[PDB]
Amino acid sequence: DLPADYGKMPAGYNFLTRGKDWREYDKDFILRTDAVWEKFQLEHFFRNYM
Amino acid sequence: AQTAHQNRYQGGLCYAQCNELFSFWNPSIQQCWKGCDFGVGRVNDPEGRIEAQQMCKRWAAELYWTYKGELDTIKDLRVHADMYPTTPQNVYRACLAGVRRQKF
Amino acid sequence: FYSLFNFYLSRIKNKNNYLVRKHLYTTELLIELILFKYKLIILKFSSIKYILNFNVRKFILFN
Amino acid sequence: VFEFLFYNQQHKTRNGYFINHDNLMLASLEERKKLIFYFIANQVPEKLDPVDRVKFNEELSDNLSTKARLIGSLTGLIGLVGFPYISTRIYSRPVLNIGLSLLICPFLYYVGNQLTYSVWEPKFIANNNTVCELSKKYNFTVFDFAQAKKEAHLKALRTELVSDNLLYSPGI
Amino acid sequence: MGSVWFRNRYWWYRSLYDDYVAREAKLAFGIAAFIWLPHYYWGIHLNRAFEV
Amino acid sequence: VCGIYVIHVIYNYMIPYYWVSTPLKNDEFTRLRMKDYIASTVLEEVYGISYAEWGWLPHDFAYNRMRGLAGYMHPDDPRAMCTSTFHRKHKYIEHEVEKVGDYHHMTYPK
Amino acid sequence: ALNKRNWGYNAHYKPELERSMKKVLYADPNYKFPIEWPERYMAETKTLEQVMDEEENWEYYK
Amino acid sequence: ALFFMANTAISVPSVLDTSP
Amino acid sequence: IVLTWGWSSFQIGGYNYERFDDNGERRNTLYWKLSPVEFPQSKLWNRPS
Amino acid sequence: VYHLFERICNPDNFKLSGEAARVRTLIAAGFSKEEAEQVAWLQNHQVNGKILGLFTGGFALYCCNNYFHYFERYFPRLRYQPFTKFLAQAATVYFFFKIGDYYFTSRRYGSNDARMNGLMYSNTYYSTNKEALIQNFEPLNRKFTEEEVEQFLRNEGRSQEEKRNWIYNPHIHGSTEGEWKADIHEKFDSGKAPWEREHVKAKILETNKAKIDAGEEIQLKPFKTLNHLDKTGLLHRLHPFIWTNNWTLLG
Amino acid sequence: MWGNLWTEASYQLNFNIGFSSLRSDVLIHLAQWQYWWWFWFALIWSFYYFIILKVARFRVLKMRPKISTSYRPHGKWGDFLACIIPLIWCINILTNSNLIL
Amino acid sequence: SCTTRRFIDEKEKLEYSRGYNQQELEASKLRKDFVKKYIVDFDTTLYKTQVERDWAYIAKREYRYEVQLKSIGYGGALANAVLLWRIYANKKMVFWPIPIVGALGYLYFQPVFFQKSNKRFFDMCNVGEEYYLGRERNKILRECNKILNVEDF
Amino acid sequence: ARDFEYNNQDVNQLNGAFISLVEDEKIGFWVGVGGFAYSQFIMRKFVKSTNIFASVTSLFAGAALANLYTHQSRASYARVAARANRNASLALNKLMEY
Amino acid sequence: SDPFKKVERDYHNERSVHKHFASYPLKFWWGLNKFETIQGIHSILGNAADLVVSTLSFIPGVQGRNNASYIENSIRVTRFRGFDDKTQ
Ligand SMILES: CCCCCCCCCCCCCCCCCC(=O)OC[C@H](COP(=O)([O-])OCC(O)COP(=O)([O-])OC[C@@H](COC(=O)CCCCCCCCCCCCCCCCC)OC(=O)CCCCCCCCCCCCCCCCC)OC(=O)CCCCCCCCCCCCCCCCC
Ligand SMILES: CCCCCCCCCCCCCCCCCC(=O)OC[C@H](COP(=O)([O-])OCC(O)COP(=O)([O-])OC[C@@H](COC(=O)CCCCCCCCCCCCCCCCC)OC(=O)CCCCCCCCCCCCCCCCC)OC(=O)CCCCCCCCCCCCCCCCC
Ligand SMILES: CCCCCCCCCCCCCCCCCC(=O)OC[C@H](COP(=O)([O-])OCC[N+](C)(C)C)OC(=O)CCCCCCCCCCCCCCCCC
Ligand SMILES: CCCCCCCCCCCCCCCCCC(=O)OC[C@H](COP(=O)([O-])OCC[N+](C)(C)C)OC(=O)CCCCCCCCCCCCCCCCC
Ligand SMILES: CCCCCCCCCCCCCCCCCC(=O)OC[C@H](COP(=O)([O-])OCC[N+](C)(C)C)OC(=O)CCCCCCCCCCCCCCCCC
Ligand SMILES: CCCCCCCCCCCCCCCCCC(=O)OC[C@H](COP(=O)([O-])OCC[N+](C)(C)C)OC(=O)CCCCCCCCCCCCCCCCC
Ligand SMILES: COC1=C(OC)C(=O)C(C/C=C(\C)CC/C=C(\C)CC/C=C(\C)CC/C=C(/C)CC/C=C(/C)CC/C=C(\C)CC/C=C(\C)CCC=C(C)C)=C(C)C1=O
Ligand SMILES: CCCCCCCCCCCCCCCCCC(=O)OC[C@H](COP(=O)(O)OCCN)OC(=O)CCCCCCCCCCCCCCCCC
Ligand SMILES: CCCCCCCCCCCCCCCCCC(=O)OC[C@H](COP(=O)(O)OCCN)OC(=O)CCCCCCCCCCCCCCCCC
Ligand SMILES: CCCCCCCCCCCCCCCC(=O)OC[C@H](COP(=O)(O)O)OC(=O)CCCCCCCCCCCCCCC
Repeated sequence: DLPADYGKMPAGYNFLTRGKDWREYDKDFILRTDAVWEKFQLEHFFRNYM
Repeated sequence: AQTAHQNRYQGGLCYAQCNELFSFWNPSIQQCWKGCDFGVGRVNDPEGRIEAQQMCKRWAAELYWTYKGELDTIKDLRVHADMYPTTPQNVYRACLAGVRRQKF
Repeated sequence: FYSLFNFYLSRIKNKNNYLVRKHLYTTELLIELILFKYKLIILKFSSIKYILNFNVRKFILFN
Repeated sequence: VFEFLFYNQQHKTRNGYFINHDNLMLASLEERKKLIFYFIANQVPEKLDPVDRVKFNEELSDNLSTKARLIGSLTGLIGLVGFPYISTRIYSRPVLNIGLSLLICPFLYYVGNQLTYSVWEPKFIANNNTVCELSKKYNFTVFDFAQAKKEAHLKALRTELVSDNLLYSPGI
Repeated sequence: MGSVWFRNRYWWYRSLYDDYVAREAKLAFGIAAFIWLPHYYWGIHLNRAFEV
Repeated sequence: VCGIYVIHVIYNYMIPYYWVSTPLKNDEFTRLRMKDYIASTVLEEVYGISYAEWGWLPHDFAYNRMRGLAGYMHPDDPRAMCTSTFHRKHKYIEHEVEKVGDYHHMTYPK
Repeated sequence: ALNKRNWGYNAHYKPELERSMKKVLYADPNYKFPIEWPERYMAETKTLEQVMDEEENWEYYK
Repeated sequence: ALFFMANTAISVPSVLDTSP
Repeated sequence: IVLTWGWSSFQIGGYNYERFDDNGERRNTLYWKLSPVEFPQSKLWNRPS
Repeated sequence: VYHLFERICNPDNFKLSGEAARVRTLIAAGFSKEEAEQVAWLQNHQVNGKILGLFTGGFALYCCNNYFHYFERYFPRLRYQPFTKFLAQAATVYFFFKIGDYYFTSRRYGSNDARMNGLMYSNTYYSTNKEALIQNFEPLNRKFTEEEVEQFLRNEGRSQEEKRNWIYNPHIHGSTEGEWKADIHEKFDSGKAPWEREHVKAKILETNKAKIDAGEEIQLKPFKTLNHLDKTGLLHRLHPFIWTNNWTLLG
Repeated sequence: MWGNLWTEASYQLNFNIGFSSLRSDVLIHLAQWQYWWWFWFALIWSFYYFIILKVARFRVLKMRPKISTSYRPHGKWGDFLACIIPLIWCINILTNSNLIL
Repeated sequence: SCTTRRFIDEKEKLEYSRGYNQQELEASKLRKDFVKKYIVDFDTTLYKTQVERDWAYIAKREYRYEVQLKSIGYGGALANAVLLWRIYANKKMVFWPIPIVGALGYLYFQPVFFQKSNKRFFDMCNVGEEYYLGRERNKILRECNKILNVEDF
Repeated sequence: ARDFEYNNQDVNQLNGAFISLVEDEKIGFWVGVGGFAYSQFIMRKFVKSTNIFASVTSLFAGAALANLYTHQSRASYARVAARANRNASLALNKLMEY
Repeated sequence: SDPFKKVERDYHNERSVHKHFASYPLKFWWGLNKFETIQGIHSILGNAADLVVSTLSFIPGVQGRNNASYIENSIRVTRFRGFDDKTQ
């Protein structure tokens, strides 16, 4: 059951993730087999375009 | 151009009522047609009718620059034949008129 | 495979000897084929109504 | 001259495809459960777990399906007896003999398979320990039977629709 | 495909021009049935290039 | 055909030009817009969008659809009133819009 | 009913992640957006100081 | 016109975004 | 002179041009999805322009 | 003899059978009246091409059988082998049959234009209905749970014409008034199907864990053929033919 | 050259025959229209080939002159029938032109 | 992309002339079986999502041009050569070789062209793991990567 | 566990029709056997025809005789079962509709 | 063999072609069940086979049909009930 205050910002909350474990978010996104190639193409295009 | 039908005859009685409401050269008929499209499937519901009216406010806001409170402070919401869509209030009033004319 | 083997056997038997009594089943099949050919000729050269009347009369005579 | 020639008809008198509510109404509780399970296993195996599917398929092949196939093959061989049917030392009439075999043998196969099913399917359904145990385990209901019947008819329709095109079908 | 639809074919020729070029017109169909294929197929490739 | 076309041009473009020639005290804009409507909304340069697929390919049609909506966004435009709607899918094949009217913005077709 | 369409009105975020808190907040009947959709595209009239004061005094519904 | 282009390549689909 | 050369010369040329010259494509580009398309030959040089 | 006389002289024999036979057969099979109508229409459309092709082939043979004799000029095989002529006639009949089947069953993709939809210039309606059915058809691979069966039994007597007045009796319903009202609203008034409840889904998953381990997906919602078949084409947003309709679809 | 982004739109060579650039949507439509304009001439071109061939082979006095006994023409609607082809040309021009406009 | 298409075609030609080893042949067989089952011998329109239906057809259409049409041309060319031989031998027109030899040529040339361009057809089906076709595509890719002890996109 | 219960009236009507049909089929098997035997006897003694043709004719005569005997119960049970199936299908669809 | 693979559910396998062209000429005979005479012939043959099995049931391992059981009678009587060739 919800804590009756779900979505409430905790007092003094700071938008930091210095010591967060990112391994829990792996199943929330899907990357294609050519992610590495896309990464280089994205860098190449941005450098030569912007 | 921005309505839901390729010609005004495809539109039902609401388009015909829009033509009757305004003069033949008055381009507020198109805004009335937009009100008809917004009111399709909503006029026969108490919450739907309010939703269609809110759709008119957004439609007027996106067409013309407007401030917060102008549409709420409109004095008369009635429309005459020679009312043209030169201001958000006229567009909003025309859009509301089409929603009222819409039957289904 | 079966068709090839049986065709070869039939050809060999026919070319070797032919004055041998054959099986009743095969003889009846050949009789039926010949009668079917004759009946096809009759139907081609006769009317369906006439065929029906003749068959009805023959059946009545048989009864 | 009509559908009975160019439409699928081999699934309408086998594998319990003819089981409907009329049998279930007169059937007792245990017999109703057995009939529903048999129909579901034959027509919509997806409702069964893989182990149950394999076991039921093996039992069906052993008892009814493969047995009927074997009997139909035997009847087809009986038809093939005497081949070539008409021939002589001059001509062999290969095309005529092939046509006669094509017309006669599959008819005998179908007759034998239908006879095997009509004879053994009721006995298999009534007096099969595996079918009884699995029916008791699953305990299907009338709602399940109706859903299975609709799904089986939809499956037959889908098979016919997919088989509609078999020579040329680019897709667009 | 032209004069055949008319039951007064002499009128068909007289009423159009009073000239007779039917022989060449009806012979041209055979050549015209295949002279366009290379153009049509290349156009399909060209249309796809525009679509891409 | 030319004579009929010329007569239509005269009816729309020549005679109405003389109706108003001086400033008008009452409803000047309404009276000026009355005579302008018949000339600016002729079907010669309005009709065609209903059959836009004759020249616009599916992907071209989608790009032109958003171009047209932006171009004819001004509410005070009798020509846009008489123009066929841009809120429709290519009759052959649509690649961007799945349902007509299911947008994320009342003006942008996407 | 068949011809009913939203026409790009109130096209707010539609969360897809199962554990996103938006998927529950928007499902809550008593959820108030920061600004109404029609007003989200209209020019602001209040002065900067007034806007800051209103936001400071703003209280979450829960 | 009606079929002046004589062909339409409806097969060519909208390019699918492949960004990570 | 009249029919077969004029109705096939351009298409032959365009097909060969694509075969050996990549329809005149300028290489050294990135992400063909975003790059513009170099169209094959479309202006009939055999037909008087 | 009385029953034989009945069979011979039944007025139903003289009466011409209609197309309701398919609908009745489908209803007996289990399809609803509307689902039965849609499936019957689909089958009729599928078989009409074959029937028309057979009729056309028969008519063509009955008319131009003399062409087979005429072609003996170039193919004396027909003249000197009647079996060849019979094979040629059968081939012609099959060719007409295939032409009809292609016309009425082949995809024959066409535009979704109200100006020509339904004219048979393209097999759009049949193609779209077949594609939707095949794509979205997935047999229910579950066993209806006890809660689902109980809800189906309790649904007896419900009618959308007038909502039932639910009255809370603590001695037979238990729980509290508010909780019972919320549960009843979820079960009946809300229109939510039994399989959409979280506990029902959890029980389904627990029961079918073996299939989940084997890698088979469990379909919570049973297939609804009425939600994918529409002979009118409105479900798939196919614009009705202009001249036979007085309304327009947005698309 | 705005950076590595080559913004040049025209790369026509010394003996260019086509449009200078094909990036513009207007020129693409014109290029596609012109290509298909030439396509719809198969029957006409073949017809003129045969009449040219016939006249050059048999209509000379040497081969097969014909006694033209016709006094006056009698055409009444050949002009209307012939004008279908230019009519289609006008329709194609109007349709393509208007869509661009 | 015409430059890419030419490069891919030339790469396949060089590889075919080079030959294949045990590992490459095994990987090719897996790709060829996957493509035939999911693309060539399946109605692409029966998939769920529009994206996979469109891209699956693009792969199917590409296969038809690069294998079926090419094989028919090569098969016909062989049949025509035999037809010319028989015509000269018999000093008349013979029609039997056209069907029979054309079918034999198509059966001979289809496997070689399929082997030549098996990788291209397999790669074009990488719609994404979110779809059934892409998921099966990824599964075969992992198996091929394991067999070849390399990584491919 | 509770389960859908069919209409008692339909169940009783089906029971009667089923009993009648079972009895009629049991009698009709022997009726057809006797008809086949009689037709074979007549063909072999009075009709000059092929043995295979005579056997086929006798089998068809026996089948026709059995069908004539058993048609009434077959048709009655068929119609009763069809009506029961339609009623049950409609009731179940109404219950499960969502 | 591996019947597990065949049993396993697959989207492509389920939606693929199961009946090919060659099967139609070899299986069109099953449509003869529409005819009452054919149904009667099949019923007679099945009853004769059942009688033979019952007579030979004296040997161990063979069991004939028992009229007491409802299922056997129901199946044997409703095999051809409601047959319709026009509905798939
Ligand atoms: C200068 C140098 C440089 C040049 C530069 C390039 C050029 C620039 C030029 C620019 C200027 C352009 C000017 C253009 C205008 C020019 C006009 C001019 O000078 O000419 C005047 C010239 C004057 O007329 P004409 O051409 O002399 O008139 C004669 C007709 O044209 C002739 O036609 P006809 O019909 O009278 O005669 C033929 C007739 C001959 O036949 C008969 O008459 C016989 C009766 C018919 C029946 C026959 C069959 C019977 C069979 C019996 C059974 C057999 C045994 C069984 C075997 C089978 C079964 C076993 O054939 C038929 O009618 C039957 C044909 C049937 C085929 C169609 C059926 C299709 C479906 C079949 C399917 C089969 C496959 C199934 C597959 C299924 C699955 C895929 O043309 C005009 O009239 C002006 C036309 C202007 C344009 C409008 C066009 C439409 C109007 C009609 C005319 C169309 C044709 C002619 C067009 C002109 C070009 C060819
Ligand atoms: C040696 C050989 C070796 C060979 C080796 C190689 C072997 C190779 C392998 C071969 C394997 C082959 C295996 C398969 C072979 C067997 C297949 C099979 O089952 O076939 C037998 C198949 C068995 O049928 P069934 O399933 O037992 O019949 C159902 C029972 O009738 C059940 O029906 P129901 O009783 O519930 O209702 C009908 C009622 C009778 O109630 C009626 O009145 C029915 C009326 C229906 C509508 C009539 C409309 C007529 C107007 C024109 C059409 C209008 C459009 C609508 C048409 C709707 C369809 C009828 O019938 C009765 O109760 C009659 C008493 C029964 C005992 C008498 C039996 C007589 C024959 C059965 C047909 C009788 C039809 C009579 C029609 C009316 C005459 C007054 O028999 C037939 O096909 C029927 C008999 C044959 C008719 C031949 C017609 C030839 C053309 C005549 C043209 C000229 C006249 C046209 C006008 C009509 C006359 C006025
Ligand atoms: C005897 C047969 C009689 C047939 C009946 C029709 C012919 C009647 C006699 C000739 C006059 C025809 C006038 C038609 C148009 C009238 C209205 C009008 O101009 O506005 C609509 C349209 C103008 O539309 P618009 O753009 O002004 O649209 C107005 C509406 N808003 C503002 C919302 C856009 O007219 C035209 O477009 C005229 C173009 C010029 C050419 C017209 C040719 C018409 C077709 C040929 C007819 C030939 C008849 C020959 C008869 C004798 C020989 C047989
Ligand atoms: C009554 C008179 C009516 C006159 C009508 C007006 C006619 C106008 C057109 C006249 C054309 C004359 C023929 C031109 C042939 C050009 C061939 C050519 O270069 O290929 C073009 C085309 C161009 O191919 P391409 O691949 O080079 O493409 C052009 C270049 N790129 C690639 C950059 C686009 O090639 C072909 O057609 C290839 C096959 C040619 C086969 C035939 C060769 C014939 C050679 C000349 C004739 C034989 C020599 C002796 C002649 C003696 C005469 C007495
Ligand atoms: C070896 C010595 C030979 C001596 C020579 C004479 C031999 C005579 C042999 C007679 C054999 C009779 C066998 C009957 C078998 C019945 C089978 C059966 O179930 O049938 C039920 C059917 C009736 O079916 P039903 O559907 O009405 O009812 C079924 C029965 N219940 C309801 C109880 C379940 O009876 C028939 O129709 C049988 C006859 C069929 C047609 C052939 C008739 C031939 C004789 C015609 C004589 C006409 C005389 C003139 C009449 C003038 C009238 C104005
Ligand atoms: C009352 C006014 C008419 C009704 C409203 C329509 C008017 C606007 C459109 C008319 C022109 C359409 C042209 C389309 C492009 C094709 C051009 C073309 O092929 O021209 C070269 C052709 C001849 O050139 P060709 O010889 O190259 O032809 C092509 C040859 N093959 C296919 C071998 C490559 O000229 C014509 O005769 C074309 C006539 C138009 C096309 C008709 C096809 C049959 C369809 C039914 C027509 C019924 C009449 C009404 C029109 C149909 C819609 C209602
Ligand atoms: C489908 O097919 C078709 C087409 O597609 C290919 C078409 O495009 C077309 C459209 C085509 C047309 C409308 C026609 C286009 C034009 C055509 C065919 C003709 C073009 C001809 C040329 C380009 C040739 C160039 C012309 C010339 C005159 C060259 C002459 C050459 C030479 C070597 C002569 C040089 C001599 C001199 C300069 C003079 C020297 C001598 C003297 C001064 C005098 C000497 C005197 C003494 C005494 C010594 C058609 C019809 C078609 O059917
Ligand atoms: C009035 C009485 C007749 C009424 C019905 C008339 C039907 C006309 C159509 C052809 C009928 C052929 C004989 C009966 C076949 C019955 C089974 C059948 O039709 O199966 C279907 C199949 C063709 O179906 P198709 O549309 O291609 O596939 C779609 C599948 N979804 O079928 C076939 O492919 C079979 C036919 C293939 C083509 C054969 C051409 C030559 C003729 C061969 C006849 C058989 C040999 C006979 C030899 C001995 C007798 C002479
Ligand atoms: C099944 C496997 C076993 C082997 C069989 C294979 C069957 C293959 C598929 C069907 C083949 C059909 C052709 C059969 C042989 C040729 C029949 C024939 O002669 O047909 C032409 C005939 C014209 O008659 P004609 O003698 O020329 O009369 C001249 C009048 N001036 O006209 C006719 O008589 C009409 C022929 C119609 C053919 C069938 C057309 C399809 C629809 C049939 C509907 C039912 C017709 C019932 C007719 C009953 C007649 C008693
Ligand atoms: C030296 C000693 C050698 C002894 C050899 C003995 C061989 C015995 C087996 C023979 C072949 C049996 C095949 C069984 C196929 C089968 O049932 O395969 C299984 C399938 C199952 O399909 P169904 O589920 O519809 O029954 O059967 C069919 O599809 C039936 C098709 C028709 C079969 C007719 C058989 C007739 C007799 C043989 C001739 C066939 C002609 C075919 C067309 C030209």
